Amino acid sequence: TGRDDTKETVYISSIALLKMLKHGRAGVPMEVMGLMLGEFVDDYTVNVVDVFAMPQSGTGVSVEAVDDVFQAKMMDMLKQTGRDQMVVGWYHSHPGFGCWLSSVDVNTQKSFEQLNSRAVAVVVDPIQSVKGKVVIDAFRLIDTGALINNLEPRQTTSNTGLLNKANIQALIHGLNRHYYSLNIDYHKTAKETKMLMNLHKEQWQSGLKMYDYEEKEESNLAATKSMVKIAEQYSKRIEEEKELTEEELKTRYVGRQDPKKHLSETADETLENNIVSVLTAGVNSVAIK
Amino acid sequence: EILVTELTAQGYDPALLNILSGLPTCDYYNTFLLNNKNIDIGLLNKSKSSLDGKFSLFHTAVSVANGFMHAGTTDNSFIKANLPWLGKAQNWAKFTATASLGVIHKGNLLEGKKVMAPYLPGSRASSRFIKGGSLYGLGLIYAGFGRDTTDYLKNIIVENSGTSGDEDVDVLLHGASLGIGLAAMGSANIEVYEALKEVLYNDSATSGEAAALGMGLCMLGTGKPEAIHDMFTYSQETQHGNITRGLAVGLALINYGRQELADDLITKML
Amino acid sequence: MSLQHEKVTIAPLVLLSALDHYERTQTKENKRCVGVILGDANSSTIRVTNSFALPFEEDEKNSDVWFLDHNYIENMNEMCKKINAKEKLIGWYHSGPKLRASDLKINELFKKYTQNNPLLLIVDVKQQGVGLPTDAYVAIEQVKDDGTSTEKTFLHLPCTIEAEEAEEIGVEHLLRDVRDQAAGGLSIRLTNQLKSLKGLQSKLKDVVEYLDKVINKELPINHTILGKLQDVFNLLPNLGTPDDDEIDVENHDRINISNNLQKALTVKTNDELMVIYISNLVRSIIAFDD
Repeated sequence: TGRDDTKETVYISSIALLKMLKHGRAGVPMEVMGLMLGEFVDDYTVNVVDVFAMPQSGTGVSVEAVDDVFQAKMMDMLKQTGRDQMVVGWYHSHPGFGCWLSSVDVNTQKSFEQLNSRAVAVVVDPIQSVKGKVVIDAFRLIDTGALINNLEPRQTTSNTGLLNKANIQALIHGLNRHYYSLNIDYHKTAKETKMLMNLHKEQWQSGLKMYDYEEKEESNLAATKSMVKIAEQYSKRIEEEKELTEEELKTRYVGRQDPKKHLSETADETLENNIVSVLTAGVNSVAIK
Repeated sequence: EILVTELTAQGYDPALLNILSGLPTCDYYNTFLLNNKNIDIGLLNKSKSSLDGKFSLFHTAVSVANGFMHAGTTDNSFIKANLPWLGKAQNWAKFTATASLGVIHKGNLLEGKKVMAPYLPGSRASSRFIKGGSLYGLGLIYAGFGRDTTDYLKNIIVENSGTSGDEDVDVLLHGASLGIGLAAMGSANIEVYEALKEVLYNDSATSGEAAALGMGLCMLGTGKPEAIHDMFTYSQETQHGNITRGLAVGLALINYGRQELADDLITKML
Repeated sequence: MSLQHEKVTIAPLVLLSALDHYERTQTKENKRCVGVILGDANSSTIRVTNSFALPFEEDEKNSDVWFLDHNYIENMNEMCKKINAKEKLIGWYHSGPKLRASDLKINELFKKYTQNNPLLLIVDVKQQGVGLPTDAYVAIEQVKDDGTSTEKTFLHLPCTIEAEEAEEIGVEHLLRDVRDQAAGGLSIRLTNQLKSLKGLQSKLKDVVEYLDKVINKELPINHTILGKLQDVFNLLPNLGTPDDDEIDVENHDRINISNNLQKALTVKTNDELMVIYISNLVRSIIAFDD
C-alpha cells in the first residue's frame, strides 16, 4: 500500500485567531501574510498554537515575498523564549474577495508542501469578519495525479464530519483542480474562556450606575406614543379579522407585519427597561444612607 | 462462567456443560439462517451501479449494507457479485469490506478461522487494512463466544505493544484491539485489560482509541475502580481527539447495570 | 516621558498571549513570566496592542536579583516594525497575582527605551478580579506631602478595553456562552443588577478592615486615599431632601408606565385566546365531518 491521506480539521487556538485578524485587517487592502507556528499530532488534528506576521510588500504574496531571512531571525526569537516548535504552514489574507487560492498562491503553497507535507494555507477574509460570522477557510494541496484517480473521496473516510461547503465559485474550481479544504474548529482553555468572556470593568458598575432620569422620561414618552400609533393601526385591522381566509385579511386590513406582534415587541422592551431602573434607584437610595 | 464450574462438582453430564458454553446453541441459530435467508442480489447490483467503488464513501455504504443483509450465514455471494469492485477501494473503504465478511459470516464458529483464513496476518501482506480488518471480522465471528479466541488475538497485541508503532502497524493493531474486545466480552480478562493499557500508552493514532473501546467491552459491567480512574485521567493525557472520544465511552461500557453506584463517575464526566 | 496619563485601554490579545507565554516558559512559584509590552503612547490613554516574551529569569531566593537580556529587546523591536511600524515599548507585563517591590527596580530598565513612563500590566493566570483579570499601574515619581521622601510608586489607573471589530467577533465566535454578566433581557439584567450590589459589598469590606489595620497594626496614614474617602460622604445623600422626595414622585411615574404596559400585554394575549378558540371551533366541525 501507499500513503493514504485523510481528513484533518484545523484547530485555530484563540491566540492564533486574534493575531491573524488583527494583522490582516490592519494591513488590508494590501495583502498580509505570516507563518503559522504549531504542531501536528494525531492524523486528524492540525493545531496552530500561534501565528506571526511576516513583513508586508506592495507586491503582495509572492514566492520571493515570503522571505526566509526574516523567518530565520524570528525563529531564533521564539527559540530563546522557548516557544519554537515546527512551522506548520503559512496563511495569507485576500482583501474582500472569497477564500480561494490564487494561481500564484498555489506555487507558494507547493514550496511549503515540500518542506512539510502536512502544511496548510489558511485564507482569511477580514472585511467579512465584521458580520456575526468570522470567514476563514483552509486549504491543503493534494497531488494532481491523485485527483485523476478519484482520491477526493479518500479525504472524508472514517467519520461523517461536519461536512459542509461554505463557499464555492472560485473555491470549487481550485478544490477540483488542486486542493482539499479543511473545516475549522477552535481550541481554547478554561482560562482563556474567562479572559474572552470578561470585557467590562463596569460589570459591577452597571446596576448601581444609572442613566439620567430626564432620559428615562423622554424614553417613556417615546415608547407610549409609538404604541399609541400602532394601536390605531391595529384597531383598523381588528374591525374585521372575522372573514374566511387569514391571508385575505392580512392584505385588506393591514396585517402586514401584524400590529399585534409589533406592539408586543415594543411593549416588552420598555417594560423590562423600567423595572431595572426603578430597582437601581431604590437600591441606592435606601442602602447608601 | 461461575455456574459451570459448580455443576461439574455437583456432578453433571457433559452434554449440559456443552450447552452452557453456547457453542451448540449458536450452531442451531446458524442452521435457521442458512435455510431461510431471502436476500435481493439484484438490489445489491442496483446499489453497486449507483455507488462507485473508487468513490470511497460510496463503497463503504454498500459493503456495510450488504454485510447486514446477508448477515448470519457464510455467504460468498457478496464477494463474487462484487469481485472486481472490492479491489478498486483501498484506505478504510477496503478495511470495511474485509471486516464486513465477519458480519456476513457472523456466528459459524466451526469454520470461524477457516473462512477468514486468507485475510489473516501472515497469509496476506498486500495491504495493512486487510490484515487488520480480518482480526476485527474474526472478532465478530466469535463475539460472545471467543473464550478460545482471546489468547490468539492477544499474541498479536503483545507483540505490537513493545513497538512505538508505525502507521503500517497501527492499522493491524487497531483491528486486533476491537476484535479482542468482542472476543473477551464480559469474560473479565485482566490480561486483556493490561495488554490494551500498554497500547493506549503507546499513544498510537488509531489504535489508542481502538484499544480504549476494547477494554470497555471486555471489562463490561465490572466497575473496577482502577480502570474507571485511569481512563478518566488519560483523556487529558492524550492529545488526539479520536483517542479522547474512545476513552469517554469505554467508561460507559464499564458502568453497565451499576445505576447509582455509577452516579459518581457520571457527575464527574459531565 | 509623558507624565500625563488617565486610563489604560487594553486589547484582548495581550492578556491571552501573556498566559500562553507563561505556560511555555513553564513559570510558577515566584518564577513569573515577564515580557515586553508593545503599543501606542504619548497619550493619556495607554493603548496596548500586543505583547511578547523576553528571555527572562527570576530568582526566587531574591527577586531583586533578576536577569534581563537587553540585547534581545532591540532585535525584537525591528521585527515589530515588520509587522507594524507603530508598536514601541510602553512598559512591561508581570504575570504574578500581585505587585512586588522588586517591580520598581525592574521598571527602571525599560525607562531607557520608552517615551512614556513604563506600564505595569499584571496579567493574572488564575484570572481573578470581578471585572477584568488585569490590574494596571504606571510608575510615577512624585514628592509626597505627608512628611515622607520622594517615592517612585505605582499608582493605579482604570482598566478599559479597545478591541478591533474584526477581533471582537472572533471572541463571540469562540465563546459559546450566552452571557449573564453582560446585558440581555429582563432576567439577564436582573442578575446584572444583583451582581453589582454584591460587587459593592466586597469592595466596601476591604476599606473597613484597611482602616482597622492603620490604627492597630500601624500601616501608613495615607492622606490621598482618605481624602477620596471624605468625598464619599459629602456626595452621599441625606434623608429629607426634596431631591430624594422627587425620587418618590419619579418612582410613581415609571411604575405607572409599567402598569399600563402590563395591561397592554394582557390585552394582546387575550386576542390570541379567542383566536385559538376560533381554531378549536372550526376543528370540531372537521372532526365531526370525518
